Amino acid sequence: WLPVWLLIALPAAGATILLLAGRRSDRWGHLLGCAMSLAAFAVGTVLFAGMLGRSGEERAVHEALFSWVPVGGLQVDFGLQLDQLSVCFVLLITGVGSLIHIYSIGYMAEDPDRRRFFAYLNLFLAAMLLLVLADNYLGLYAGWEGVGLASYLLIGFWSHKPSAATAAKKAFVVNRVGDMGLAIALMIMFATIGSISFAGVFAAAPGLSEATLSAIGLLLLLGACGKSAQVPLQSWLGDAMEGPTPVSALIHAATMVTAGVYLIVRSGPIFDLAPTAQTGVVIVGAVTLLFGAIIGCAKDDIKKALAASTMSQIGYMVLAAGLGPAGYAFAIMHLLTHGFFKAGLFLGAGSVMHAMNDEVNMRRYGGLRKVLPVTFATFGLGYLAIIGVPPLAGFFSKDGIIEAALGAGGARGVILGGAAILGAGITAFYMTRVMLMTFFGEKRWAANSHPHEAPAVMTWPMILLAVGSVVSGGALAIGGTLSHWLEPVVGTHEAHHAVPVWVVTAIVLAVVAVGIAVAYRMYARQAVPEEVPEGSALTVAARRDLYGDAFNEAVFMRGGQTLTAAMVTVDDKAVDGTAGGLAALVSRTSDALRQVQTGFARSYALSMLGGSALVVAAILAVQLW
Amino acid sequence: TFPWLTVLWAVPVVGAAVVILLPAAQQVLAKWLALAVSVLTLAVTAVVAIGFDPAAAQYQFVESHRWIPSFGTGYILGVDGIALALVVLTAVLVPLLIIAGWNDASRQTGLAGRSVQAYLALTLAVEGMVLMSLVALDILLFYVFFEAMLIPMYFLIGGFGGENRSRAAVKFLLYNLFGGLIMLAAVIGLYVVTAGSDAFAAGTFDFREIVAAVSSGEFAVNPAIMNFLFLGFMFAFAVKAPLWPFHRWLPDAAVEATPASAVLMMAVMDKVGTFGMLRYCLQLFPDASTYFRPVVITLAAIGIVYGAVLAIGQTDVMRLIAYTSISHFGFIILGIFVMTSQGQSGSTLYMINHGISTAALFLIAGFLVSRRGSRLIDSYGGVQKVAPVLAGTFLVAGLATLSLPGLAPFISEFLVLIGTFTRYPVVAVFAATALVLSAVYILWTYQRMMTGPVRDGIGDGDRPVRDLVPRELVVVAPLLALLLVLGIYPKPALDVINPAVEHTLTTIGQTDPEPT
Ligand SMILES: CCCCCCCCCCC(=O)OC[C@H](COP(=O)(O)O[C@H]1[C@H](O[C@H]2O[C@H](CO)[C@@H](O)[C@H](O)[C@@H]2O)[C@H](O)[C@@H](O)[C@H](O)[C@@H]1O[C@@H]1O[C@H](COC(=O)CCCCCCCCCC)[C@@H](O)[C@H](O)[C@@H]1O)OC(=O)CCCCCCC
Repeated sequence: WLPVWLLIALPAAGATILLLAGRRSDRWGHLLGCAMSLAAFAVGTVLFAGMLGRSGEERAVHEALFSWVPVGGLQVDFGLQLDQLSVCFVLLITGVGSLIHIYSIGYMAEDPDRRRFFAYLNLFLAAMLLLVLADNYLGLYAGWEGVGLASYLLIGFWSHKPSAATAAKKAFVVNRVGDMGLAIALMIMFATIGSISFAGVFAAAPGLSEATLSAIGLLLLLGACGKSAQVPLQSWLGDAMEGPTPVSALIHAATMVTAGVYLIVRSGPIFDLAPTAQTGVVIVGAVTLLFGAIIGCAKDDIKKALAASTMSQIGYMVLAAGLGPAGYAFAIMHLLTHGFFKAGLFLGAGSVMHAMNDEVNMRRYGGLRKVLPVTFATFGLGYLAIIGVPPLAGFFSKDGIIEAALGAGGARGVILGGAAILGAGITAFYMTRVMLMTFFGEKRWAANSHPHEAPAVMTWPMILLAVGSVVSGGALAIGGTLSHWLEPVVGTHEAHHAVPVWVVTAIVLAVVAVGIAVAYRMYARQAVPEEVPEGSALTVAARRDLYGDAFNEAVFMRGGQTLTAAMVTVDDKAVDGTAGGLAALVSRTSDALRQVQTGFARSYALSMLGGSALVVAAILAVQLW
Repeated sequence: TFPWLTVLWAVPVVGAAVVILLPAAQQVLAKWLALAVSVLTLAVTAVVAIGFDPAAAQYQFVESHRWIPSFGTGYILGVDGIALALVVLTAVLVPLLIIAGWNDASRQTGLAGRSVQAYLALTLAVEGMVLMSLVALDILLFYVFFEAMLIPMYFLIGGFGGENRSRAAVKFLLYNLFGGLIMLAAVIGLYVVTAGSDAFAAGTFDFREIVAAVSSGEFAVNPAIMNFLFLGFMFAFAVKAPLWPFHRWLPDAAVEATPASAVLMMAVMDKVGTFGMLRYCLQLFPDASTYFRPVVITLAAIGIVYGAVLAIGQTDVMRLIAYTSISHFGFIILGIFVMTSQGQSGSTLYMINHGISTAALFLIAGFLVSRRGSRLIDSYGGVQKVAPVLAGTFLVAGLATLSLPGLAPFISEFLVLIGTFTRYPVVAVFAATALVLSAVYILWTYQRMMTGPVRDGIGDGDRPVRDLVPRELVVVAPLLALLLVLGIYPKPALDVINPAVEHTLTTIGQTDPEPT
């Protein structure tokens, strides 16, 4: 029988080979990486089928491989917990990563080192699988830092470009801040509960106190901000787009960003008992949703706009998760639908960039609808899913999240619902702007660009991603199949129904329509300008990512450099200064004493006659003085 | 029973003597003989470890003989889990350093042509003295070799090494020797106190006897005298293991010495300091160590953060690595002095992992520096394009020093941090900031050196940066393999470390705090 850990072994081993075989595997390495990803997908599907063939607690698969860190009371044993929640992430990650690998075959076909790129992709998939499968928070941390490393490597690909290297470094550092927060969380968990595994943690979760649980939840939320790119750690997404488009697709659709939401939901027991932590998570989700929606409207680059949209969607998912069990299942469903349609959108954007001679500016593109019919269709399907057309997948998930936010009740519920509605409207506006500037209007192409249809290898993944963006949302929402599936592990909940569901759906549709009409008037009725138009202070602020980078450069880069200079000065002048002063004192005293060696025999005789000092000392020894 | 530890520590010294006695014309044969001696020492260490039973008595392979009864010191060897870990580290590393420094002594002239023989003999002598210090179960014997090991390393830095080698060697030897002399004051005080106590027949240096006497309570001593003795021991070990602010000697010696010698210093030699804290400071003076725990914990945390910041601020690659190592010793001492099973086991495993990781990173940086002619970080750029393997191995080593979970150091750092939090949460958080600072000073250096457009003269010119030669791969691959193995499956190390740590904590009346 196939053990669960194969899911991790198949990709990682592939990566290992692709990393060690080197040039010998450069000709066929991508094939091996794709095969490893596909095998992981097959194993995940088989495990999901086995879980379906089981009922109740038998659905989840818990498997402890070996004792890992048996130090005193820690006794952490490496183990995987493929539960109803874990299997959904496993399937999403494996399928989307396999599709992205297939797409990368063609996307990286003309670029050397494709074998190394696929090695990094396989390592990324293995890290994500370990993150979602680990039955304890220490294995979760292992997968977490592995995902961080893989994101650094992939974003850092094309190392000859300084921007790519800087983006990789920034991504890893921001991820590592959240990792440090999660490390504080684990230390608190061990100190208070004495255990790190999910089972023991959640068994002891009811104890401790509101303050301790809130601290744990807040640190986990910081970690998620690190991964999920929530404020204030949301600044690294924009620069990460310097990497290959498949990297952006994989990061935003699954694994990297999905990790924060997975951490929040898997930690559901803690947040349920920590209302203050849930409030913090909700605030972060709403704020980052609004910030990403605002930033996206200004980005003139397809990659940057897609990154802002991903940030906004992750914010919506985070708000749903922080809403407690009422939104946890809806959060997971929206995460899956986002994986699908965001991956489709990123693949379409990569196809456009490849056709546009790697052009990334949305202003240069235009009227591509006829130029790339397959890419246009895939991008439009993902666009409909993201906007949330009733047939599209995103419609059901976003509607459920908004309904939960509104049903949170009171001032908090009203604020969350208003934030969600504004986010939906801004998302519609930004996505419509991007789509119109890309596929509609005059060509605006430059440098004699000659767009061509993407090959079948990059195309089939696009069609499958569009099919997912069309179907998965309904397939999961209609009848509450996903909600019932997550019920046994995720906290069950009833419906408050603060407002009629049809009312919320109509409001969402009206907001989306208003945004679409505004975007059409701005960029469809009015020809798309070829240059960045001026605008209100808000427009430039969004163009600068709401100064999010500048703040980081203003506070931490500058403050960090100040602290570094201060410490270097302390080392060179204070710490080393004490030893230098000691040496100077010794040398000065040595010179002074050497001056006593006058060289005159009579001076030496005087020093000897100083033996009067010895005489007086001996005499006074009895004088008691 | 065969005197396994005696052979273990004697073989390096005898091999050094033979190597230095070889004629000048046998330089290559001298290198091979030194490597063979190192491999024989590694085999001896392997058999000792295999025969070592972690479930058995605390000390094993014990050899005991009368050496200087007049001083109350005996030739007593014996290896515990803590000692065995460092012994294995030293034994495995020394051959790798030898094959790394294969040609480091080639350009040195004079010395009757014994430059290669002298370098190899000094390295082997350092290995032997470090090993005997690790296995010694007598305070005076351990002090003798803890201080003696400085001289071979002092020669190894001053001889060979960079232009400023002389000043660096002087600063090294004088810092460490001032500390060792303070240890001598403390050791003589310990002898005097033991002589004045009825617990022993006379002034004694048998570590086991003194530890048992203090633990049982028979050897009660005035807490002020114990505090002073502990202060002397801790000061000596703090200069040896670069505890902040006593670190200032380490950067110059590490940068000026050859990469193999610098690694031997920081990776292997300096560990004897931290190990010294773990075996003696805590067990000879449990009361004084407990009393001073706040101060030493604060110093270790400040060392972590301060060394990380300085490494961020450095412009020389090798000096950056040296400050990284200073911060890592900060972690080691923090884990040692928190007096927690998790903390101490993590600190020992960290000694191991840091030895390996610093060896790998420093040796790779040394290879790169040799390829070019400058240690300046800004002097490089886009090195990944020209030497993919060199850049990849450097990245892996940095990730190890960065404490990724997939690599060994994280397991230790985590374990240390965990242990620190259960007793000093604020100190734990302050140290945890080093997780971010390490990402900074590793990845920024990687960005500055290996990424971006290929800097002039790196891929072309008279001194292009060619990829690693097979010998450098022989050096690097084992270190990366150990990092990966101890990251994925650290248990084999912990199984040895955990018992010894428990015996240590049991000895000092300390226990892991019960969870809330
Ligand atoms: C709790 C602790 C939190 C502390 C986290 C802070 C981490 C360190 C911040 C600085 C950094 O993280 O590192 C930047 C430099 C090297 O700067 P770089 O040279 O690498 O790149 C520059 C670029 O210069 C060129 O760089 C190459 C060519 O040289 C090209 O590719 C580029 O296009 C460009 O032309 C460009 O011109 C310069 O204006 C920029 O400074 C470029 O960096 C820039 O940093 C900025 C900051 O980033 C961060 O994550 C900080 C935020 C992370 C945490 C903040 C919020 C967390 C709150 C939690 C609640 C970003 O806006 C981008 O990250 C951008 O990239 O390190 C240093 O001095 C370190 C000195 C001391 C640091 C010690 C800190 C204690």
